[PDB]
Amino acid sequence: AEEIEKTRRRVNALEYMTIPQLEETIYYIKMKLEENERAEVTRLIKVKNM
Amino acid sequence: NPTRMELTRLKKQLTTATRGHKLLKDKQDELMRQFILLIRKNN
Amino acid sequence: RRGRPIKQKLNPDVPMITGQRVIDTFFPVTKGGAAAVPGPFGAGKTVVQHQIAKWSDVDLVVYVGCGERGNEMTDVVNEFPELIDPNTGESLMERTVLIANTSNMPVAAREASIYTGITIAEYFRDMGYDVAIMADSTSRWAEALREMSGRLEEMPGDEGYPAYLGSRLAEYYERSGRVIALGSDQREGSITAISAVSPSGGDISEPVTQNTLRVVKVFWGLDSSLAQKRHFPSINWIQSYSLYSTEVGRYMDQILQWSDMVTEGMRILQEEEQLNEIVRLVGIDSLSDNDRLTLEVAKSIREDYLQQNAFDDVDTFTSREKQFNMLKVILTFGKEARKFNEIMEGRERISRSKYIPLAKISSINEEIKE
Amino acid sequence: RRGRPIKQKLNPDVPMITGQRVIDTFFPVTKGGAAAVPGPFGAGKTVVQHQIAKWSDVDLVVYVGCGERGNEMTDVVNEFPELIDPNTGESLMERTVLIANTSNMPVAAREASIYTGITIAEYFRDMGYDVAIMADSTSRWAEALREMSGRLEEMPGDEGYPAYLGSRLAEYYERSGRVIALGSDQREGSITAISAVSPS
Amino acid sequence: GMQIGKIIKVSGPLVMAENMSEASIQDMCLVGDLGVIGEIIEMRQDVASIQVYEETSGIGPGEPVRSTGEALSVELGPGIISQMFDGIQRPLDTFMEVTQSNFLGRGVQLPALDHEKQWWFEATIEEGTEVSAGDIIGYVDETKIIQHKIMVPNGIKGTVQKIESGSFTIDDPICVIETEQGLKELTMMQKWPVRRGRPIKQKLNPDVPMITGQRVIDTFFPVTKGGAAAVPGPFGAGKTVVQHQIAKWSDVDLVVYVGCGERGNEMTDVVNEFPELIDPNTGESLMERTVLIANTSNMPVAAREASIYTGITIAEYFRDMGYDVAIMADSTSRWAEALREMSGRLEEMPGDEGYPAYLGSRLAEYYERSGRVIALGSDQREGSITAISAVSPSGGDISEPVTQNTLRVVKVFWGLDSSLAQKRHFPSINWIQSYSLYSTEVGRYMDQILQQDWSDMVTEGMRILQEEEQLNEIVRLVGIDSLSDNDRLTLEVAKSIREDYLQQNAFDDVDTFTSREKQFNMLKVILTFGKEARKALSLGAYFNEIMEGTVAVRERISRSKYIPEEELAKISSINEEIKETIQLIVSE
Amino acid sequence: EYRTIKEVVGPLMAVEKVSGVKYEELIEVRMQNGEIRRGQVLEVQEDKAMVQIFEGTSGINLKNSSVRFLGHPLQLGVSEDMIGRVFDGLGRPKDNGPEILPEKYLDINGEVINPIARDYPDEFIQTGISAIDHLNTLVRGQKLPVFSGSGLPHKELAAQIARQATVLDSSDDFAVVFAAIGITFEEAEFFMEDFRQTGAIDRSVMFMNLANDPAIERIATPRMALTAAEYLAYEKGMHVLVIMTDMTNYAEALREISAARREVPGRRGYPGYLYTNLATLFERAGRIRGLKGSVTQIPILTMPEDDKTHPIPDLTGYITEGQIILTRELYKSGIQPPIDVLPSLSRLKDKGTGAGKTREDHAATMNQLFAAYAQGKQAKELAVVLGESALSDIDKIYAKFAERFENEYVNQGFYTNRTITETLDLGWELLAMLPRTELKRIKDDLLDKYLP
Amino acid sequence: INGEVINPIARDYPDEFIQTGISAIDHLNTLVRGQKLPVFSGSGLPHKELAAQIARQATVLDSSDDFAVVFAAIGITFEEAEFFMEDFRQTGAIDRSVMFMNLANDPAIERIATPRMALTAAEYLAYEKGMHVLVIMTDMTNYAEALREISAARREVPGRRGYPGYLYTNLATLFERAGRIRGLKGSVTQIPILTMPEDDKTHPIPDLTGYITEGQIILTRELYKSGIQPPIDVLPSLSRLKDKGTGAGKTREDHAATMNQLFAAYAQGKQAKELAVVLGESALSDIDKIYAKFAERFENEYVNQGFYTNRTITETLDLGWELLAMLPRTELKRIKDDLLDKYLP
Repeated sequence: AEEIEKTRRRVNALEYMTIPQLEETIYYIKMKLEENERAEVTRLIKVKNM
Repeated sequence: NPTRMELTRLKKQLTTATRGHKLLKDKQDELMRQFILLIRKNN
Repeated sequence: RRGRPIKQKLNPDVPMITGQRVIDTFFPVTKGGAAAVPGPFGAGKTVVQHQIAKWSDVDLVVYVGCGERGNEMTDVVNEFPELIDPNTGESLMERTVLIANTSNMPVAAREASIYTGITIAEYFRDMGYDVAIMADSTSRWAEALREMSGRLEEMPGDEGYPAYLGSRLAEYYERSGRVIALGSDQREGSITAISAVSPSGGDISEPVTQNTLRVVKVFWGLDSSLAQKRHFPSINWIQSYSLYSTEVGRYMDQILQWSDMVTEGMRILQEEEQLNEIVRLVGIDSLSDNDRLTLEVAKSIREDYLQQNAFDDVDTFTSREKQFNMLKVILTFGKEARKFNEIMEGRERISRSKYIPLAKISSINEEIKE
Repeated sequence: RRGRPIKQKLNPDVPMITGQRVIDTFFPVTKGGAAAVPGPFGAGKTVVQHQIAKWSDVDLVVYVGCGERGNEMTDVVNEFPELIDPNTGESLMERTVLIANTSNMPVAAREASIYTGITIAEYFRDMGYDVAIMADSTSRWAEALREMSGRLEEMPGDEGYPAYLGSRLAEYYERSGRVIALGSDQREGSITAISAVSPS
Repeated sequence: GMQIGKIIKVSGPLVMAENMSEASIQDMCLVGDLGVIGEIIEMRQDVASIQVYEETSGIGPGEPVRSTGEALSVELGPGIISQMFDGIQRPLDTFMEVTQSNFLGRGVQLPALDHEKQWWFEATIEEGTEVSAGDIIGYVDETKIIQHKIMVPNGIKGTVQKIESGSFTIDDPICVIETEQGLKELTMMQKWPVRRGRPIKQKLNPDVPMITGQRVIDTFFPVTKGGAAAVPGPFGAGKTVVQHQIAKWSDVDLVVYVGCGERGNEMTDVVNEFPELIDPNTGESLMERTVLIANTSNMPVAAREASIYTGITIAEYFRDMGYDVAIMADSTSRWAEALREMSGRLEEMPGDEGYPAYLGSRLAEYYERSGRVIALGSDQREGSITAISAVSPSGGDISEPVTQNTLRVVKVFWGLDSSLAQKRHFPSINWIQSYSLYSTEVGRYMDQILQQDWSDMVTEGMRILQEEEQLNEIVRLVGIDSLSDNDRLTLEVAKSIREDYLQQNAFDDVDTFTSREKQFNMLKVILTFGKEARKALSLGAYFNEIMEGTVAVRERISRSKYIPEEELAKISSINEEIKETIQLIVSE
Repeated sequence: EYRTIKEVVGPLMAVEKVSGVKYEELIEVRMQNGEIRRGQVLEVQEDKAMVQIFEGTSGINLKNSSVRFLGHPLQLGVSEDMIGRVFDGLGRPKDNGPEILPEKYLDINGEVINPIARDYPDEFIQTGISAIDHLNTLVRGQKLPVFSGSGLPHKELAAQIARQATVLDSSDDFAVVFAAIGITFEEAEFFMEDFRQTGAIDRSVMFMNLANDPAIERIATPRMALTAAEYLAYEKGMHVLVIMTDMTNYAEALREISAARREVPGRRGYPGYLYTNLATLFERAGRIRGLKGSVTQIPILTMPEDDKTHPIPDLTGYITEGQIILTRELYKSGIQPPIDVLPSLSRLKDKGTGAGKTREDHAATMNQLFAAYAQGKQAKELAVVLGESALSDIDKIYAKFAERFENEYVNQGFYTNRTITETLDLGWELLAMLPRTELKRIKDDLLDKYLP
Repeated sequence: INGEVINPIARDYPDEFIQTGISAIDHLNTLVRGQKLPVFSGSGLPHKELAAQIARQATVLDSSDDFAVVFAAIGITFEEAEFFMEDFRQTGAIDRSVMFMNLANDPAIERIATPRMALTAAEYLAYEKGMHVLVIMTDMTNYAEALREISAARREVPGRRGYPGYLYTNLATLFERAGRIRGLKGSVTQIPILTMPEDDKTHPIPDLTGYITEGQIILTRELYKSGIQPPIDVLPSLSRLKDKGTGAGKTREDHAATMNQLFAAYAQGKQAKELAVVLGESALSDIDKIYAKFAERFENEYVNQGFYTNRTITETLDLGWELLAMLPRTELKRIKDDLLDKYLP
């Protein structure tokens, strides 16, 4: 019973904390990268015209 | 912080963590079955 | 801006003795080699370079303070004359040249300090001397290129750096190296380049670090995580590399009568890393005795060998032989223990090997086995 | 566009009574203080702002509908007349000035509505009154500046907002505060700013 | 005839030329003395800005620019069948013969069709007949299989004045029409701009199911005549075998194959294997009714972008005759890469992942050109173009722009799966991930034409497959020995569907094609066994008893796929043996 | 008429030597081959005008082409004869019907309702869908969108509302304006077939824009529809229900046109002005003081990646008065329509419910059903995480409640129309499962009268 | 030096097996005569040693005709150029070779010209002189960086991730200068080598190259840090023409089957190693303990052959069978009992 509970806690830590934290961070990075690359090409086109 | 190296690494940790979750859940289930047999003998 | 001409470029195959364990053992540099040290701020950027400057077995050291803090230049001129080579009796300042263009000095002069330094080093190289040139930091040089590029309204490359950035760095590092100098004597000389890089936040994907690593051969990645827990020098042993490892290994095997032990040491470190990828996202719960032993050997490599205090009178430098004996002891314990709670409760002598002035280290092997 | 002159600003150290338990207890705003109310869509931003308009112990409310729903402006004009103080018999409409430039009205006018509001607030502050200014929503004001910055072909800053977004907003809020007003009287007056933000 | 331009600027791939004021936007031009392929992108006064699609090394100011007077077009007429072109309709066979080289030299320009070959034109309309676009004035027996119908071109309307049978080249006037603008002459060839869809009278719903003969497709994921399907093409999942089966077995008249911009060595495979495909009806080569576009990655960006457009314009041409055409593109990921390159070259504002902001629209423009139509002309004939398109994303992930914009406008998705190929399941189409939006309509058609509840059986077949997924996870965890008799049975029926139905050997003489009638009978017996055995379970019989008692009849089900088309009764009579065998089991 | 085209670059054209040209003025280009292409003035400066051609500029020869400036912006010729007729994105007849004679022509941008003249949305529209009529009530003058996703049955729900929607106790003065934006041929045919088969066509105006139509036409489409709606509502006194799908295709077209003018991209690549632009469509909904008639809007959109924070659903949500959410979970359970009432909301619902609008028991039961359902689903999720042995009975009762609620109440079928009376009665049947002691959101007088 | 594009119908299909002497290539990711098969490496990975080894050991079985090697060095350091030249001289391979050496400190326009010089030489030897030519080029990334430099000099606005939009055309024009030609005796086989920026395969350079070339050989840091030489990771590696150069006549009949089997057992063994770390050695079955040991030996003895070890196809296939011999008959499913009874020790 003790081993069951210790196994359960590790499962729930992964399920409700570790994995979602990784999911949310991946989403964030992915978005931020995307934004900066659009801003970068926008500026390049401006510098192009200069 | 939001670099492409972090992205690829975190994507790897997610795959690993997902597999570890499945493995530990199976272990818990296997322990549960064996417990069922013992706990009935205990009763 | 013109490289001083030579007769012939040669292969740099003699390893430099820096006396810093992690470097000389796992990520070595040769006389004529080029090494980059990219690190976040507060990684011990400075102390690492000072250590190399003071302990390397070169004839002359050209130190270039490029766009950095003035107080660090002041420290060098105060400390260097006080560092006496006992086999010689004269100070390290008597074999040093200093070039200083601080962070608040005119921008354009950062580029000049870099080229001024390398040319002076080539001059001494041409005499048949082994020279080490310290560029700290190359990033401030690159930002001077970027500011000027911006002012010329050139099309910038990544992060605003000019499209010719890769090429500039290449032109600098191609001036380093082992050569046969011009002259009837055909004297042999060399320039070893040690360059600090300062990627923002420690993101090594930035163009300065990345273009640098395509032309240098040694990568000493400083790590903020190591620095925060006071692991110094904070060199990331998984990220770092040396393209001279193979050749230096051959040389060391011959001199000492080692390659296998360095390979085995790195393999343990790599294994600990892969194990820790799991322990972080699962826990140390279900570890076998074998895996627990691996983690203990790796712990020993990290704490007893990699960690090294530049401010300790003894620990500040470790000779080739002392290095050999220390790695031997560490690996021996691992090998014998491999042959868990039982063994661990029955290693302090190993932890303090770094403070031994040689028979007191070698004798540990017999205490381990018994 | 120019803040009305005063003698000097004073520390806003008197908590305002909104009668909203969560606010007065844990997150109180002082008279002359400023509160941002940022939230996602449909989180009851209009109910909150109405409650503060309706219950705060101020002499006058300036309510600015900046780039928002037509119906919410209509709702204010319909409801405010009906909210009667039982003691004095005055309606909330009889102590309110509201300024309205809905989401589909001229874009530039969103900026205009902001400054029209705060200037009327300063006016009644000068008389020695406590005034509340509700701006709903300042996000639409910023969008209007971003649209104009584009037309002007400016270098854009963070997220396309002009580089001077910071300072324009800072100027706005620094016009709020508790003051000693001009006049030999040295009378005291305040502007309390409640601003909705609508972050994407 | 139109004014020749003079180059004023060469800068990388960009050329500017003055004296271009009589040329038009999107005109194709020959740039320099060399005369390399270019296109007019901009015009300021008389100065045209030109994108050059071939190496601009060696070109300079002074040199001439000649416009071709039209945007990128195709020649359409006798001599187009069995030819292999690049994206811009350069005749690859002719290039070898004429230039006597293995290479496509910059500056070499050759006509797409053969303007010298004699054809027998057979007149089928007599003089004095009122005609307009689409009306058939005659035919040429062009290949061993396909009859090429000579139609009145678009923009011609009037009375036939002179026409007769005879031998002509595609340049000879075979007809005289008295139009409103006066007497005009017709030849056997017409031109058409690839970017503009060939016009129709009415677009119709594609509600006729295609017979591919491939069981997983026709039954569970059907495409209709005029429909479209997207197919991801991971390596080693046997995409080409599936494509070849579809090309030779499907009941269309003509196949148009488009290689968009493929790896050099992969293109060569297709160029080799496709002519070696044999037409099941005639025993001739498939090329006898195929037009093939072959682009390698080093073809000009113009040809790689035009690839699918060139192909569908040709398909539309054959469609206008009243034919059913399949247009098969592989890979549209590589076509889109040409668009992404063009976006960058034009210094545009980029859309997602650097693709042009118009990517969605261009894909929609392509797929909406496929379909079932009533062609123009007083016949009111129906034609169709069915589109089968390969996608091959960087990461194999669907969510990327190319596959995503495609799936917004196509109604069928065949998810080829490399894991299924590694488990020796062929064709490798994932029955869970795949879908067809035509299933419900096809189902009504089938129930009517077969006079059976075919749709009820298809859904029941899928339901067992869906439930199998759930049961497999339990087997992996708990164990096969821990399942109920009902569940053990369901797994067997799902295994039978997978093995005896889904799995299909393209290289077996009988298994390579399954007729619509045969498919019914096969799925009927597989489901009948499930029905009868489950009825046996609820009567008190045991799972193991049913299995051990029905060894002979289950093997008959397994061999159903090899039953000849002439002996469909040998499948249908399995039904009686099922009922009889299980009856004895329930007894004994 | 000018033969002075000076530049063509892509879809853009610059015309010189002109006079009296205005911003947004509609233009007509006569090509050298007699082909006619229309456009819009994007920008006007001294003697130059920058214009964009709807169809694009391919094949246009500059020197031999000419430009007519029409003197007015994009217009819709309106008539009451539009009911029962089908038009394209630009208001051109698409049904080959008889010739259509405009009473007047209207700027498709409309004019803004004076906030002082605006009347708050009021009174009930019966959609026939229980999940909407009871819990997320549609009010006349409301803008109430449907958030779906690809693969979800929003096309069936849209067509269902279009034929089922009605006003009670008011005969022959309700109409539907249906705008299809950037949809494929086949999906367009679905709507066409459905309207004609059910007879919904006789009370509808339809504007059909296809995925392969010009992107400028795709963005003109909802403006054509709304101009027609305002005419029928405010000038003819009708209650008009405007349904538009798919708003996601609209926004994509907007990004396409934006990027073509090389405007600086905003959040997620969409124009900086996406909010403002959407508002100029959705704010046309409402009522006017002293006028009979109303415009009610139901924009339909697919959330990319089912991400509710994506610009399209997010800024829409900031503009509309609520949202109806379709879910993958409920759709895979066969619930038709798969409406999740937990994240769904109608903000104006109080103005269309209660005595004499629906029925006196409307508000109370709604609150009770919603609150019991939330608790029911919570107990179901508790059985998943901790087992069935974790639940008290009543927890078990609430769990069973949520099952019936989804299977019998929310699930009603795509061809099934429920009167508000049928909806409310059915609500009481579900509430009867619970102990009366648990119906704590409803006062005693209502419980005694209605509880079966 | 620009070349002319090969008529797509005039190219012939790759037929002949090329023995590189490297098990992880010849067996699992076979190089075929006329293929374009690149190596994806990284900064501080030993692609230098592997390039030298491939050039050194590459041969076609029988033929009499030997391999002429064209070696282009693009933007590399002197130290590396000297290594290559010294290895070619010290082994006598230079007598078979033509070398074009471009250095890091050479102009960007020289770096751009280098691959084109090399390939022009190769097509002359191959298609005009009838020779069989192996072309090896490192580092392609340096070529790409040179493009950006010239592109910026003409003030062109970049495409994806800072590279020219016409990068595709540019790289495709290079890599498709290869293969057999119908009617001609000679051939060009291409092995481009590139380092992946930040070890990212989605980067424009490796991403576009993959779209052009018939597969890729992947070197990894994890394998190198473990001392595996060459550090080839077979799981993400692929050769798309492999089924065309293998089997009876070409290599041996048991080529295909052993490859599939080794691949599957390797993946299975890696899973087993991970299982032991997650759940303990308790959770491993007796079969599982073997797979774990299989994957260990596979990396250490099969993949890890050393940069100066030249394995014949026979030796390689034999070693595969000795490792597959660890497994019971029951596990070797992808191998028919016919050939399992002929070769299994």
